[PDB]
Amino acid sequence: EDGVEDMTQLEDLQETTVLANLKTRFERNLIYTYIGSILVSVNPYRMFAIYGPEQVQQYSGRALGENPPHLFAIANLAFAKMLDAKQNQCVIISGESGSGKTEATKLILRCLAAMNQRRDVMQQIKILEATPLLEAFGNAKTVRNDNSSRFGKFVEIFLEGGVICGAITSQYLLEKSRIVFQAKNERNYHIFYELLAGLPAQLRQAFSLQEAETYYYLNQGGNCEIAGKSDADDFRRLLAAMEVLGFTSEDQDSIFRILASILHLGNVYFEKHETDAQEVASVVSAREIQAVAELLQVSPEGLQKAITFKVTETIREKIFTPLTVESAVDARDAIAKVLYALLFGWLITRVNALVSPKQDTLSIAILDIYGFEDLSFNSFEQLCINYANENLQYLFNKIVFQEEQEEYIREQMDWREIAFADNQPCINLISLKPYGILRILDDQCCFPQATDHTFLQKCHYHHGANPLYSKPKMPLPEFTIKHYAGKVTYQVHKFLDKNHDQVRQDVLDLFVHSRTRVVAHLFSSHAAQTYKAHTVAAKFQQSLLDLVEKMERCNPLFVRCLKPNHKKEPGLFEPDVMMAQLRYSGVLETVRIRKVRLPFQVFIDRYRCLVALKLNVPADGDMCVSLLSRLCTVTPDMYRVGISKLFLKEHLHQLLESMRERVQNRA
Amino acid sequence: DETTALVCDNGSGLVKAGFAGDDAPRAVFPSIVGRPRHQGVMVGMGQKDSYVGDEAQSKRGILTLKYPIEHGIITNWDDMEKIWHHTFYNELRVAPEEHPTLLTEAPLNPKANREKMTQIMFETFNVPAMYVAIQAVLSLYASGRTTGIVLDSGDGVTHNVPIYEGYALPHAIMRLDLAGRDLTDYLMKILTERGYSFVTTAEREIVRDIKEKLCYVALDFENEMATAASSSSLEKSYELPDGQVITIGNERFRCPETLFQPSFIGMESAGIHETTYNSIMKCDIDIRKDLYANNVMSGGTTMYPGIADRMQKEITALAPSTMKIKIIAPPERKYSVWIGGSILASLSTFQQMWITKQEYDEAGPSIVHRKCF
Amino acid sequence: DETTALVCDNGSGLVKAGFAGDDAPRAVFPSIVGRPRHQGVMVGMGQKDSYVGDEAQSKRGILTLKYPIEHGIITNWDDMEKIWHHTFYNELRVAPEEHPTLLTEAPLNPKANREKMTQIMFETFNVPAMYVAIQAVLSLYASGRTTGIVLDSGDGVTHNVPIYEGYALPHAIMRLDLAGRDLTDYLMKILTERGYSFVTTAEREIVRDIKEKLCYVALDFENEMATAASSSSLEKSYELPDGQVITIGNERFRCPETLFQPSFIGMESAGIHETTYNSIMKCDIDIRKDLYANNVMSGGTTMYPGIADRMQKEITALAPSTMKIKIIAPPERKYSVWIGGSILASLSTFQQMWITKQEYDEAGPSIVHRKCF
Amino acid sequence: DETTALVCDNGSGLVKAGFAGDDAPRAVFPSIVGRPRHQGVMVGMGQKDSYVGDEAQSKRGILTLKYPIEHGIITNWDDMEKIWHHTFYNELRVAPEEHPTLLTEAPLNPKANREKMTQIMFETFNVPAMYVAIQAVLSLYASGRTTGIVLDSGDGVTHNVPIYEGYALPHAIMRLDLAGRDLTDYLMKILTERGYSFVTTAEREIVRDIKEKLCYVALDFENEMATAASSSSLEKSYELPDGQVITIGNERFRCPETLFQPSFIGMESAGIHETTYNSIMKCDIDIRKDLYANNVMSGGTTMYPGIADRMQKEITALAPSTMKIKIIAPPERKYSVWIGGSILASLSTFQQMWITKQEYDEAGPSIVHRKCF
Ligand SMILES: Nc1ncnc2c1ncn2[C@@H]1O[C@H](COP(=O)(O)OP(=O)(O)O)[C@@H](O)[C@H]1O
Ligand SMILES: Nc1ncnc2c1ncn2[C@@H]1O[C@H](COP(=O)(O)OP(=O)(O)O)[C@@H](O)[C@H]1O
Ligand SMILES: Nc1ncnc2c1ncn2[C@@H]1O[C@H](COP(=O)(O)OP(=O)(O)O)[C@@H](O)[C@H]1O
Ligand SMILES: Nc1ncnc2c1ncn2[C@@H]1O[C@H](COP(=O)(O)OP(=O)(O)O)[C@@H](O)[C@H]1O
Ligand SMILES: [Mg+2]
Ligand SMILES: [Mg+2]
Ligand SMILES: [Mg+2]
Ligand SMILES: [Mg+2]
Repeated sequence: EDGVEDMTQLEDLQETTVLANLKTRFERNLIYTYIGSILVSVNPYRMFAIYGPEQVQQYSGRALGENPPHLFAIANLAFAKMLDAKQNQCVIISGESGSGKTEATKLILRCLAAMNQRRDVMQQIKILEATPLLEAFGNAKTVRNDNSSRFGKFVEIFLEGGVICGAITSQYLLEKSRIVFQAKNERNYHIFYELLAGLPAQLRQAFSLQEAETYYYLNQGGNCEIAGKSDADDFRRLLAAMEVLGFTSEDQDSIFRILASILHLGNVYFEKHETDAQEVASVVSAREIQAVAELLQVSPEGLQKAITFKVTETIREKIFTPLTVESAVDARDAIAKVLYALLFGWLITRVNALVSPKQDTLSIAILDIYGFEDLSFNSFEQLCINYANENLQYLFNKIVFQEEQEEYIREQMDWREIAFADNQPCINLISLKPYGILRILDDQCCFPQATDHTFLQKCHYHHGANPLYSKPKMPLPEFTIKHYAGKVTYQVHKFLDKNHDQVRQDVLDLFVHSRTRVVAHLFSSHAAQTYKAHTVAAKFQQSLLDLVEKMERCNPLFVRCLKPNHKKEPGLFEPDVMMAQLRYSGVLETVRIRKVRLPFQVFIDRYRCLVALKLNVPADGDMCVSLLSRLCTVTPDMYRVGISKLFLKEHLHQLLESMRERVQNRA
Repeated sequence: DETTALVCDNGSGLVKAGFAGDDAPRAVFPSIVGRPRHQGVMVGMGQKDSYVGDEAQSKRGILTLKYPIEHGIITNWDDMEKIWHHTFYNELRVAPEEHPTLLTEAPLNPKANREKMTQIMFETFNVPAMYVAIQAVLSLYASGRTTGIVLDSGDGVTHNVPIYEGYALPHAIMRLDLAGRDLTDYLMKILTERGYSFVTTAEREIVRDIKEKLCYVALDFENEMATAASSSSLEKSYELPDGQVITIGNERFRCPETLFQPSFIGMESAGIHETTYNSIMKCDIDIRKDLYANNVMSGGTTMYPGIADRMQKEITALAPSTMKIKIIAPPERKYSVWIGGSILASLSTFQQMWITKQEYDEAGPSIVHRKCF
Repeated sequence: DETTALVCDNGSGLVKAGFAGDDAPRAVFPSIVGRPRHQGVMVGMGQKDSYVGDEAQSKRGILTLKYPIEHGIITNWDDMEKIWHHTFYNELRVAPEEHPTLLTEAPLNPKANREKMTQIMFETFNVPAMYVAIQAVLSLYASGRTTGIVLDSGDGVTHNVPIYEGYALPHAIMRLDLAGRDLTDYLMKILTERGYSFVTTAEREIVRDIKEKLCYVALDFENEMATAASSSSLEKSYELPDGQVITIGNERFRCPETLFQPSFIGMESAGIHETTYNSIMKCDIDIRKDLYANNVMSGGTTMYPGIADRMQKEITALAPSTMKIKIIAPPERKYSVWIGGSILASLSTFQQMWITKQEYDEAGPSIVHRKCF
Repeated sequence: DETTALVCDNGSGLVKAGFAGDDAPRAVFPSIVGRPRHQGVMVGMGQKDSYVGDEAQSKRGILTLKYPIEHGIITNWDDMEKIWHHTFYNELRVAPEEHPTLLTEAPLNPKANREKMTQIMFETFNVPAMYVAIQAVLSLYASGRTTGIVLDSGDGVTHNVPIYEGYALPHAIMRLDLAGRDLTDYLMKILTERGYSFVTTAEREIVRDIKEKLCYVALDFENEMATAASSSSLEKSYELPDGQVITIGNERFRCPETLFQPSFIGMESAGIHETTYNSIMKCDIDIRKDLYANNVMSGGTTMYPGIADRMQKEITALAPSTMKIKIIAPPERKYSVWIGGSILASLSTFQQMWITKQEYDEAGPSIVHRKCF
């Protein structure tokens, strides 16, 4: 009931006032708030079957000024804008893990499918079935959530003359460092544990997978049973959906073979064994690599020479080089990461090809993206996540400033001259070409005799004078970057081991000549589709640039999601949690965009006791401010007299408050 | 605008080039300019009057082989310009006006060499930026180290450069003019003891191939001479390009020993082990410990089987008996300098140390003496 | 609000710091500021342009060692500020704005030294309170006594301070500029007699290590010189950081004898025994008895084996034959001053003798001359 | 029985000898021992297996030049014995067993050097008496003075000795190992910038001749570098012994500047002006006045045209602005030490300060440490 749909019209905009408004609306069983172009949603933990097909006709765009703020208004807004400006656009779903982003995606897909009276006839267009599968491949347990999206899910819904066509799904910002490394009290991607829990016996005797609790890629977390809510029934339903997608049993068997090969590669160790003139490397147990070779249809000596020797090959000769232990570990980790990424790309490509729509058609975008993260201790993954969220916050700030400018021009022409300060310096501090932090890290990757301390010292030197950078006082292995959401302190512990994604051409050549068809096809396709680099940060930056280009091809308009207390309590929340989520989402920056402005008729009406203020003013353009300005010697802080009088400044507001408080001391 | 910078290790006898960021040179061919000498009789086949390295390798029998680079210094400038033009256009098929280029050089080379190199690579090919780096620092870059003495021994020069934690000691740099080409000439002069005569340039390169495929360095010289002239166990046979079989005895290992005994050619200098020890003893004591512990190799002419063991034995005999000598002999002694140059040119912090065209145009060619080393 | 006050004995050659109430200094490292001198060739390793004491100890071979404190007085203020900042942040990891600090000083040092020390430690580090205490009174505090003459002989100064029951005699304080650093320089100059040449700063510190590990003081000089140049029993060998073995003969004990015979360096002053006797004979007779009976030592340069016996013999030869001379040589001659400072700073009755920030701000830096000593 | 005592100034690179009482050395020749290295083919001309200084100068092309004296200390004793025998018999034609001999030495040389010198000159040549005198006191004798600092800079050592009215100050004697031979080596290393290569010993001596005939010291370094690399006015040409003409530019004056800037060779020491000023500031104030007023020079390597003016400018910049600096540069900087030795050996009051054969036989060689200096 308590609407306050547009908080721009209030006397002043503060985070406390916004929090109070959201609390009041949540107590009114209202979730969505229509802040002009932007929308805000809160996870209610409450099953709301809002209406049904009637809501499209009830919450259409014809009465946006009177219609309640709802998520489904954007469904009609998209069509209304594309039928007028003749330009497709994109919609992003952003928010921290567990904020109902998947629920919002399902709701918007249902609304778009239900608006054309055709989905009942062509429900065979098999669109959303694989969402749990991509979830099991792309989600993992975090210290704050048991279901966290760790990849930039992208679903493209295609349209042609009002007819809903097929869809194309893609991944953008998957973190490859999770497969080999994982922090404490967290674990790897859910599907490894699902496979190990739902493993049938025939795979137990055939594939040596009796060490499900002692794999190095999995035991790193220290406790894999915290996710005990998941079980082998998830594996059974995953297999049911997998068969539904038209995959033969051979494809599933090959996928399990690759996953078992990755898990076995996780359990490979090296020894600092003596050699001709140095001590380089030696494989401890050959039975494990032999078993890897048996189930991968590839020579075992190939793997030995690809993870132990470095190949420098020219036209007239090919020279083998012994490798150090750290280099061998990096090569093994790169092999595992590239195998996992190729599996994900293959599955996404097949899913897209099954329901591939027509080409050269219209398209609406849905983007599932990360949330701003600030843990007790932060690592490389958090830095990449923060960089991506910084780019998206830059886009959001651009949108907000565009809305402010168009409103100002709609009022009077001459306020387009108002400026705006963006977060470009932070983006340059992170990844500017000459001396960016990620560029310094990339240089340190290949630099001889490098360690974490040297990288930290170089970062401290090159960014001492940067206002956003913050050198710690004590000699601590940390640094602090001033994001838009506040100060974040990272730890430089183990960055150099999270970037050595070097895959020499000999490994790809070995995997092309594999006897199995799927692996050979995947590596051949990877070599055919392939300028690039050889670090996790560089690939992340390339994918982020591709995503930014795709977004700027269309018009960005999206929605933010917030979360109440994480103890799954419906209808109860902490205001501090609201403040934290509001800071992390980035909607607080709108207050900074406001930099204030109030109507002058409101000042005439409710200030009737200001020096016996005359209320008989029927004109908003009448001279009332300069009259008080020169008679009361009010400093002329105002730049120019407006018509609507939207020239109010905070210093003038403070002066008015001071005058109000001093005049009231009559008796 | 991503543009990979070319790395062109134009050594004294072989040109090794490629893009930065690779793991091996894209193109390897001898730095030879060939010109026909006989008279052409067939009308039409008298137009190709200059063959660059590999083509001149294929047609040795009807033309003369001239090396533009003699003992490090660039003698014939037109031939070197032809080689650069070939390796830019006909070999990599990459326009040089869109890519920065990196070049290597001996430590104690003349200055007019650098000035003319910069002038040619800025005026002719119009390269946006270029840089000249000493070969030893690139060898250390490629070895993944920061301390130790680099013994870079190409076929035109053999020089030592002591480096400790990135700070070079320029007063301990020693350079010898004894290199692989002089070994080839000694092999030509020492093969006449068995009756084989090699006089022309093609026969000189046949002798070079013999040296590459048969020569080795022994641990002890007197013992191996006695063994050679006490049996036929060390004799090996080689087949000339006309099916004529030659046999080599004690000449197999007496060719590369002149590196340790340069009195065979008559030079007054000392062997490479002695120069390395003297270069160490020109450094500070705290420097001397790590220089002892971290000897490294590079260059083609250090690929003889048994070089590392003998030079280790000689350094250990020279150095005090309580120190540990460990000589690094990676299997990429050839084109280790190129691997180091590729690593160096791929660094994003290196972008500010180029020589931009505006800098050269405003301050002249002398800045190559200021921004290098 | 319990806040332990820091005790920072910034001596002339070594910085010994820690918290009050401990029994040994938490951090001990030389007070050296090192700066590289050669040219950097590796791109990236050219940023650390100043190494504080221990880091500069580790990298002697590529940088120059400069001592900010020369003969007690602070010469280079920026280097000393760097050393203080290092020992506060990178060594103890304790913010200096939350802990009071105690500093030591030679007795007869200039006054601008104290004024600038207070100004730096109040304006830069914003210490809540600081105090400057003479080293001899702290040595007496650490020795658990209240009478006797302190012979504090660091590596920058050697001074005597007679105290009787807590009442100092400021007209009997004698100070000599002959200390350990001059002994090290004499050892450098006297080692050339055998052919060993030490010129650089790193070689000077190698000589310092030799002095610490081999030198001793003999009871009789002529007898020991005859013994040394009559046999090889006193010869000892030392190993330089490159495995080179050196042999030392009569130079072993002729280095620390200049303390008793300062004419070797050419100084006109007298030995430490003579200065102690003259300082006693500047005091009252009733004072003189207890000053005779309670000689005490401190400072590093009094750790030579045999110093106590010889100085006892010399004082007994100087003093009247009926008095008892007893020289206290505790095994903590090094950092006895720090132990005394820690005892003094932990007293609850000392809380009122600090120099609070309000006092310095209202009366200026001159109060350091009023509240000290 | 009138017997003139021989004066044999056996310096580090040249031997200057003669009789006492003359005004110039009778014999001057380099101290080089040459040995052939090639193989003799003519039967009969294979007997002269060692050429002393001047003969080895005449036949540089077929033999190796070795200096027995390296940086002051006598390295090879047999070669030095050969040089002494030559300069006694084949050069002066005077039996050494009938004439006393006087020898010179660096100040801070080792002691075994003196002991072996006395042993050789008493046992081999059977000289009736000999004496070893420091070179600086002889330079002061020859200059006709009794006060001032002697800057004796040969080709093996450069040392300062402050003397005031005949009383030496042995604690202010400073010695540097930077001398003329290191200047020659720097010239060899700096001539490669123009392409001239000098590696052998004969080429090293050709470079030495170039240094003697062309090098000079400028007043200002930056101005002269700009002038050199702004015109061709400073370029001079030299003719090698085969008619090949070489041209020298800014290398003309950048060779002898390392005396004032010894960082070019990498030494951590300071220039000769700085060492002279520091040696003065190690002396007493009343001494300091006359040391300022009476600087004197000697040694060959101080004959560069313009050395006096620059060192005067540098001392004046270092010394207080009110004092008068007057540097004595007599035109006999070469063999001034010999003139002083001849004056000293001709005094009749010197007859009692020899080292007689009976004294050496009864007390052993150690008396050379007692009767000298
Ligand atoms: N607006 C909403 N209305 C009703 N239920 C919701 C809403 N948003 C989230 N939920 C419920 O909250 C639960 C938590 O899901 P969540 O962990 O947020 O999934 P994801 O993290 O993939 O978005 C979901 O099962 C969903 O049914
Ligand atoms: N395997 C080998 N064994 C012996 N000598 C070799 C070998 N390979 C190359 N060389 C010698 O190295 C010389 C040059 O090799 P390299 O150092 O690669 O080129 P550059 O000297 O131009 O850097 C050739 O003259 C050749 O004689
Ligand atoms: N065991 C030892 N034997 C001889 N001399 C020593 C010994 N330990 C230290 N020294 C000398 O004492 C000098 C300084 O020691 P110390 O008094 O502890 O520092 P400070 O002089 O700064 O108070 C050093 O220069 C060193 O030469
Ligand atoms: N006219 C000159 N100009 C420059 N240098 C000279 C000149 N004459 C001699 N020298 C240098 O002085 C060095 C030795 O000269 P001198 O002092 O006479 O002999 P010694 O050093 O043995 O006493 C030689 O190495 C030579 O380079
Ligand atoms: Mg999700
Ligand atoms: Mg090479
Ligand atoms: Mg002390
Ligand atoms: Mg001389």
